[PDB]
Amino acid sequence: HSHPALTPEQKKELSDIAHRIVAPGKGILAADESTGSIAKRLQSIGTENTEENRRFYRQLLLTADDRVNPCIGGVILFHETLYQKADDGRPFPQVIKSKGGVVGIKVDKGVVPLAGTNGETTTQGLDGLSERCAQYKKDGADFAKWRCVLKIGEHTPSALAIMENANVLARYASICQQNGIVPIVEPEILPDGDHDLKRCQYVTEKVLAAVYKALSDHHIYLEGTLLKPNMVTPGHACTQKYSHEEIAMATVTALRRTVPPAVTGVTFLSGGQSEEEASINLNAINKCPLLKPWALTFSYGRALQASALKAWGGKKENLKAAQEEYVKRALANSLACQGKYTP
Amino acid sequence: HSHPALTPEQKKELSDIAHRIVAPGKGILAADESTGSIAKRLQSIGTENTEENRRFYRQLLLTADDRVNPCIGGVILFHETLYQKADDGRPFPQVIKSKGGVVGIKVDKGVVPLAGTNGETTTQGLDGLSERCAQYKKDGADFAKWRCVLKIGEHTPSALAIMENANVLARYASICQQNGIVPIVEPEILPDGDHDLKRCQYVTEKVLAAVYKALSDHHIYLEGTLLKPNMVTPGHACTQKYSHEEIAMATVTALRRTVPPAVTGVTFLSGGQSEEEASINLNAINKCPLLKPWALTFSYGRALQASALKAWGGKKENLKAAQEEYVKRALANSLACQGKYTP
Amino acid sequence: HSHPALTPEQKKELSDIAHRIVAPGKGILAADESTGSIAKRLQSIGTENTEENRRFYRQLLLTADDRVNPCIGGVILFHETLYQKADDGRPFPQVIKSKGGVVGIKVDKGVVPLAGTNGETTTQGLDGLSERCAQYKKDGADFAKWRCVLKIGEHTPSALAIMENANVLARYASICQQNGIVPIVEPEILPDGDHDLKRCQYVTEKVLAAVYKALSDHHIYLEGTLLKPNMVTPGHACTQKYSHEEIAMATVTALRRTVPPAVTGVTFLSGGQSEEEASINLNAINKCPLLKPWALTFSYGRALQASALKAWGGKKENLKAAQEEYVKRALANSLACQGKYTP
Amino acid sequence: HSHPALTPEQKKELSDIAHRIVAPGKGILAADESTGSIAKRLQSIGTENTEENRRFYRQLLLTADDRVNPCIGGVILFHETLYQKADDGRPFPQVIKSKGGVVGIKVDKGVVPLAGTNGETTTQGLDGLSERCAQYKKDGADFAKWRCVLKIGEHTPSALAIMENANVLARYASICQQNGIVPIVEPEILPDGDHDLKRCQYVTEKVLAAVYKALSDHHIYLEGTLLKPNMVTPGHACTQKYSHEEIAMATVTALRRTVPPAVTGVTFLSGGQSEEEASINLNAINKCPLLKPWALTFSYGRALQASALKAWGGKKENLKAAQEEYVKRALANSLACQGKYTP
Repeated sequence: HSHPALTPEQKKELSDIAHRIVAPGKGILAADESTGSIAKRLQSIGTENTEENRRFYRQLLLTADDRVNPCIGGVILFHETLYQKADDGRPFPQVIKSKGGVVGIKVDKGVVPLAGTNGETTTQGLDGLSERCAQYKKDGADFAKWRCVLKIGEHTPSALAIMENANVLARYASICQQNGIVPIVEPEILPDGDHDLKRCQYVTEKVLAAVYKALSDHHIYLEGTLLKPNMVTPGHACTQKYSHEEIAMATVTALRRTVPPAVTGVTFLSGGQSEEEASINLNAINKCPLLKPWALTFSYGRALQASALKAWGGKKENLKAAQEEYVKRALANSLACQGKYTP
Repeated sequence: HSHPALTPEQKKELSDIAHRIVAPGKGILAADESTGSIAKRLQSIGTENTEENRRFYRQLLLTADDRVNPCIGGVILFHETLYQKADDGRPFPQVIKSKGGVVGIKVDKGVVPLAGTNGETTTQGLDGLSERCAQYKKDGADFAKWRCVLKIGEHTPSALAIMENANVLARYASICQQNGIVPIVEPEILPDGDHDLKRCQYVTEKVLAAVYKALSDHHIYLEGTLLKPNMVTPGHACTQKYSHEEIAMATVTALRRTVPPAVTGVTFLSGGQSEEEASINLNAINKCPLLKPWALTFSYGRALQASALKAWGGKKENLKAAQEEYVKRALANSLACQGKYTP
Repeated sequence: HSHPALTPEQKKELSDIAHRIVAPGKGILAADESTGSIAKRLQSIGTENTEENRRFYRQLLLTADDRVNPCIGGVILFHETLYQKADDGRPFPQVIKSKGGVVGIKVDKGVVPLAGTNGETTTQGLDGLSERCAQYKKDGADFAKWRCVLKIGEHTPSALAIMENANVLARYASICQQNGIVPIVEPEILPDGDHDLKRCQYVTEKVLAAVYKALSDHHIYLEGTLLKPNMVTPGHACTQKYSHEEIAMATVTALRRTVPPAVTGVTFLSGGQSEEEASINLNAINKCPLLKPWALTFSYGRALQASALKAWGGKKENLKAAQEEYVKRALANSLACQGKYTP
Repeated sequence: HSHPALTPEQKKELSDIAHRIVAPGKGILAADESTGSIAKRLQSIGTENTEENRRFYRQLLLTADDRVNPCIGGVILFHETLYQKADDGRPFPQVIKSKGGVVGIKVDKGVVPLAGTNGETTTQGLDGLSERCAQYKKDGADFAKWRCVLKIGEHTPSALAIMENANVLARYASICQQNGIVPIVEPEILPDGDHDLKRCQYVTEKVLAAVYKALSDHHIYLEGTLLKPNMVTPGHACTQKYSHEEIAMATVTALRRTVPPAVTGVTFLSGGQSEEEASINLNAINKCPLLKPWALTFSYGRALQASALKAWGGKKENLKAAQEEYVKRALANSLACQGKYTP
């Protein structure tokens, strides 16, 4: 019958955390990058990838002034970032809490290939995820991120890939909710190929419907979850051009057809679009005439940090400059989150 | 890939019809009853079941005065009622349109047992449903009704029953949308047994999640559909008592966890509760603090017609009395639909 | 829990019927053809399609001499053929039983389009199928036929098409088994297009796995069922040529990977191949080195009747000639069924 | 479309390994007990659980004389056992190969609870399973074991538990097949509770059908897989008694209704029955009149080692006695595998 996956107290705590993450005007700073993922980001500047370099970069992102506080509602950290400290000895999770944000952790262990598929992948990281999530909860991490990657090809995403990603996302969400951590469901769809806005919307609708069916099957408390979907955008190789209004219409329509309103909020990912483009698209999404029952916030890695890194240059002389770039980009993204971004 | 099940014109027409059915302050009069279904209602008075008696009763329901126009946004008719005429010779569908309502038709052919299940049933009626729906469209019917019946037992509803009912509802919706008729999805759950509010909410969430996953799988245009679910209520044999606020909380919570906002509106069925109880529950649902992205209207068979039938008594002398009874009940249900019903 | 869909007596009767249909050396004569389906067959000669012409053709097929008896274990009849009589006043079902065969009936009501799919179709015929199957059981029909049509395209068959066809086949099987009639599951895959043997095998494996999962979900007694799949063959437009040994290998491999051994037998359909080609393919399948746990028989409409119809010419003078043609073709197909066909 | 999960060489190697494991007269010795799992076994004697004690016990199991060679076709080792050596310095995998057996490894990382279920669990171990399976392949392990635990309760196994266990088994099988390792699919159903033989058969059929549907969905090469299901037996608390012939009938019937013949063989697990009971049940299963298309062998942990461990007593003086006990038990189980076990 009905065996409560979560007690009312656990549901209340998860709802409180999720609503704090996507509180009005607040979004998510996705600062979770592995050693190799941030290696490409640091190599574009010319600065070598070291433990101290990573720590200083994340301190620069996290030690922003008071103007970032009402704009960043949560920060996703990598495993090693959760246990680093700021210059004053203050731990990074405590630095995030002191700014009013919610500490997050990337709990997925990357993608692995799916046999019999056209290069399609499923995400791993469920092994010992209960113990890991409990430890992260004791270490200040109140929500988790699990990046499930799907792409659009002539025969992709397949039924197997969508089902696998939805099932693994639901299992991750169940484990996180059992451990008191809000799971951010990310059925990210790669904007790779010549597929247009219509096919991206169709694929996003199918993927999100399967994801939420899997979440229902796993007894996931949707009020204690957040969604991190790809913006419904044409592929990078698509010749046809779409305005930000059309992209917003497609994204909001795809969300309204699949996502139940119980979801606390939808925190979009940039997904390979520029900082200004991501902010404008988020603003258009929040300005969409269609009624949007969720908090449509941002969870941006590149769209909040590309200019910050470029201004930083890897040297301490531009600490304040990179901080200012990141801060004003967070201001713009918060304005887009409230629908009041006018570039 | 993405093969459009409906052209943008068909989607626009379905959305227009669905929004007209559940326009603010308007609900649905479920006047659909087979010969045997209305036989029990007519036998409760002592009036014999004839073609003329059925015609006069449905004329009484349909030819109400002007105050019932802004309260009834749609009327579900039986097959024979769609082809009957009022006393002035004006056909019943045209009677409905002349009052601003939307003509509906019961297209399901009843429930049939599912083998290997504990008395569970699936609904038939898909044979020639395309031709039937096209004919109904030419005859004025703009939306269709398909009653899928589920119950709650110690091992019920099973995976087979939920899956089969969701699949048949999705097929019915696909056929209706292809024929230009708005499908009202009714995954009705019987309030039979001693199950409490919590288990009814759990079963409703599971059934609705499966139903909307099936609708997604069948490429159903959810903006051109309406939902007719059971109010989340304890079973008739349940000893524990629940307030109307608790029932509204459970119902709205179950809807928000499974129903996507793209659904034009949710038209509740009475499901064996009294007229006053149904109206109070609808009012409490529309007064629920949780944000409700859909038009929460009524689709009441007995909750709109029981008092009218008793007042009528089967004789022509109480025509005006039964008209006034039905009209005031529809006014109350419309007030509940807007959340302004104060008995 | 486990609610028996069938009593042990029902299971015993279904197993007895199914084993009688596919008894060693015996196959199925698929004489089931609607008025329009047989219209093209009769128009290839120039003979007008009348009730008497259809009756005489089916009598010619059914009134064969004693040499057809050990080769035809079952005959599928159309609805009107089940209620026609031979020249001597003997009803056609009784004519079939007098020859040791098992009377079958086409219970599906044709295919209907699936919305949102690339020309994919699902089969209807479930409305009142319980009453129809009971009546057929009283009229001598001991097994039923349900043709589900799938094709192979660049994006076809889709998940929706495979799932819906499997579900409708499982519902048909449940109804037939409840009514004491052995359901012949036919997830026929069209050999249309340029797809090769490998892709036909892949699609057949996927379709059959989904079909048998649906049969399990519907509590279908597989020992009281038969399978009527397409031979795994390259498409009609495929340029690459495959030997009969390769086709047999692919077909037997696809059956062994999906079909559980509980299935009484697999009765292949010709599916657009010539009579000699179908017989040679069946012989090669029964000569396949891989162990085959089921009775691999034939269920041929065109491959058993093409030459008989051509020799008949629509006139009574060639009655004996067409009878001999059909009889020798049945002998060849029985030899292929036992693996002893040497043309 | 059809993307080959495995090349024909990979399929040939997997089929060769699987057929070597379940070659006629040969079964599987399951020595895949973790430190805590074998702790209870060693505490039944009073011998402390040490690295040396575990090594000597597994050497005693593995270094048996020549007469045990044609009875054990494969040995499943724990992770630490795969890297231990015999007394003569010969590694345990090489000891297994020298006896004609196939080295196996337990790759699952135990069961974890499923939220919202009645104490139901899912199995973890997919993280880095590709690299682990590749390393095991380089270390001599040619097949892998993944124990998925299911139980029978008043509402258990649920749809979520069956679906998730089948999906994780399919993912494990895909990874193992990609790494050249034959996956032994074990959807073990606990014989706990008062459920009878009929309900165990029903649950086993449902679980196996879901498992093989998941294997089909994940493009698993079933010829390169083996099945390790529970013998269909009544629960431990069941009052009704069933004969060995009845248990064999139920088990073979459940296997024939769900397991496709492409599976190389079915290696039963003891599942809490005595050694003699397991051998008699295996003999009755292989003596079942129903045609069995697979090699019905044994994969016994307790049924092959319980009396051998008891005779060992934890001291070196009973090395020969315990080896003789294990050898004669393996001879009995091989005789049961060929159906020639007469106690």
